[PDB]
Amino acid sequence: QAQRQIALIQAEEREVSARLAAAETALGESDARRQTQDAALEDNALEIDRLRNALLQSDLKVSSLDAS
Amino acid sequence: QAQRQIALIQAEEREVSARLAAAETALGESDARRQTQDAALEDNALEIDRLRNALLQSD
Amino acid sequence: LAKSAVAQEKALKRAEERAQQLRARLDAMQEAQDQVRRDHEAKIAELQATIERLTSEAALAEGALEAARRDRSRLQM
Amino acid sequence: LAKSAVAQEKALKRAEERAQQLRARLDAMQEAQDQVRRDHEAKIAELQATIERLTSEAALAEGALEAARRDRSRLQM
Amino acid sequence: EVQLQESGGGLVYDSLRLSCASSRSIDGINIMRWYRQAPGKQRGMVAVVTGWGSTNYVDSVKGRFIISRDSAKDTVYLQMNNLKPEDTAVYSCNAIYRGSEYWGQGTQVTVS
Amino acid sequence: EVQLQESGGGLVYDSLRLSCASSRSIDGINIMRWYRQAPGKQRGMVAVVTGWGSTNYVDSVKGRFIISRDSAKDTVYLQMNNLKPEDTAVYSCNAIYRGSEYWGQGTQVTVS
Repeated sequence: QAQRQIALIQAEEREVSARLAAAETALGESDARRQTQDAALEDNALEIDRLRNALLQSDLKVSSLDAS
Repeated sequence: QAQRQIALIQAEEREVSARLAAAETALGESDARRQTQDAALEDNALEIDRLRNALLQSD
Repeated sequence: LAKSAVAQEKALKRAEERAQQLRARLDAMQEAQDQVRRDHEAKIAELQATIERLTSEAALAEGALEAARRDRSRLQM
Repeated sequence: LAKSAVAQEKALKRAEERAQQLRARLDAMQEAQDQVRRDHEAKIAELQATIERLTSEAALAEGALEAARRDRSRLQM
Repeated sequence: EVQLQESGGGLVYDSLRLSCASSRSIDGINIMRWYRQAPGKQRGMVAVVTGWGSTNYVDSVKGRFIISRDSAKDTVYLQMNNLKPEDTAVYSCNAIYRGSEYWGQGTQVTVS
Repeated sequence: EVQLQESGGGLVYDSLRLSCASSRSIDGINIMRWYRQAPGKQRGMVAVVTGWGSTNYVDSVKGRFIISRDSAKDTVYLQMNNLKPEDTAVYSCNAIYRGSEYWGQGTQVTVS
């Protein structure tokens, strides 16, 4: 028995470099991609606002001119 | 020496179970939210793509 | 802030299932004491009697049966 | 509604420690059984052994009180 | 109260067997033992079995008796062979429950 | 193995004690007992106690010799009171651990 607990230890160490690492390696995947989309959301918001407000900034000529 | 190898086996498995437990819950939901945040942000990503045309038609 | 408000709403609902899901195993395996060990305490008492009587039975069987027997076999005298 | 996430942030946080705290008691109760499960292995043997060579003295002691008791009938009668 | 039940009487000039069954409190058995009685004389142990089934006897039957148990059916057995006409006595199986002893009817074994 | 370095007896006519000390195993005490013997004869017990406070005596040492436990020191107390003339003998305490029995010296008590 004591040696079949010894046999487990190697296989137990095999399981951590296995699924254990697969989970760790996937952790770097999400946070890396999370920062890409997170930072973009600020930039994508930055790109939206300049032309969403310019929409209001430029359209305003549609009504004021028509008085003429 | 049987107690020696045993002493680690409950010690190691508990540390093992912890990282099986933590990583599984760490990855999962953050994965679920990331795909939604992708869906959340990419659907109104065309919102600018729709309005940039709407800006240029009248300007 | 619709998707953010809704997200926390479905977020809590799973951890409150773990609240039962982790007090489910606790309720069961805690009952593994209240009967398994408590009766296991009784068998010690049950086995305990026999060490009270083998001494009592041998109390007469060792002394009295030898206070007179070896006295009776004093034919050497 | 604007703050309603703030309240729902804490249930997303409080339920987390109820997960954290509770599993600790699950950690303890396991060795509260296993170590005892090594104690109730030695006690039976250490108690049953002190009986398994008590019948071997309840009998062999009577061997002198039966192999030599056959001699009294030769003269008593 | 608890009950016992004996069996196994017989004669030859050689084949013989004994049994002592019980109908209640089955297997609730710590140390229980076997006896023989010389006619008009006293009473003493002959063979024993216990919780772990350890083997030990009275000196008169070393190499003579083999005793074995069934936990379920509650009927312990003994091996009687190569008899000598001087072993004859009156037998009555024994058992102690909760610290109290309990005798049965009692029988005899004779060879002559 | 225990070292039951027993002592306490005497050689007089008024009030005596048989105290069998310990060396290890503070109340690792399963069945443990005492023996006496008269010269020209073999051994015999006097009083036996068991770790469950149950105490029983042989007929003779009743009313005069008293056995009691003290787990706080692991020293069985076997008081010698009302020393009658017959009480002359040679004594020795006993114990049983791991199955393998252990013994000691004991002393000579002679009161007439």
